[PDB]
Amino acid sequence: QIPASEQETLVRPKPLLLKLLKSVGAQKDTYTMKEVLFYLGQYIMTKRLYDAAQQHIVYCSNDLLGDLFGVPSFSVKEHRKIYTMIYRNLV
Amino acid sequence: LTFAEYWAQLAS
Ligand SMILES: *CCn1nnc2c1-c1cc(N(C)C)ccc1-c1nnn(CC*)c1-c1cc([N+](C)(C)C)ccc1-2
Repeated sequence: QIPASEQETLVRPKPLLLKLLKSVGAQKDTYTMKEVLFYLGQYIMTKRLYDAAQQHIVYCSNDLLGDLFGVPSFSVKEHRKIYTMIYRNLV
Repeated sequence: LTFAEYWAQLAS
């Protein structure tokens, strides 16, 4: 798991990340890490960036998510990885 | 698991 204290740490997303979050319904300017993950998940669900056969695999080479995270792909199982890629898109 | 099921684990 990832510690609860880290989950409810307040963060301010960079403009591109914020645009992504709001595009799926987020309304705020600052979020807890948990909230950020919630809306991020919605974005991935809508665009179906996951692999059909192995749905923990996310392909984002041709998506803005890939520009943000700076990777062609990642695993949903790799929680710490995801947190790190978020931490690099914060003001 | 489905994508939703994997992603939901981030909530706990
Ligand atoms: C497979 C997707 N899923 N599974 N459980 C929950 C969700 C979920 C669904 C959706 N949509 C279908 C748009 C959006 C977001 C979620 C979701 N993402 N993270 N979490 C928890 C970490 C959820 C989720 C939250 C909740 N509540 C709000 C009751 C705690 C219930 C079910 C899911």
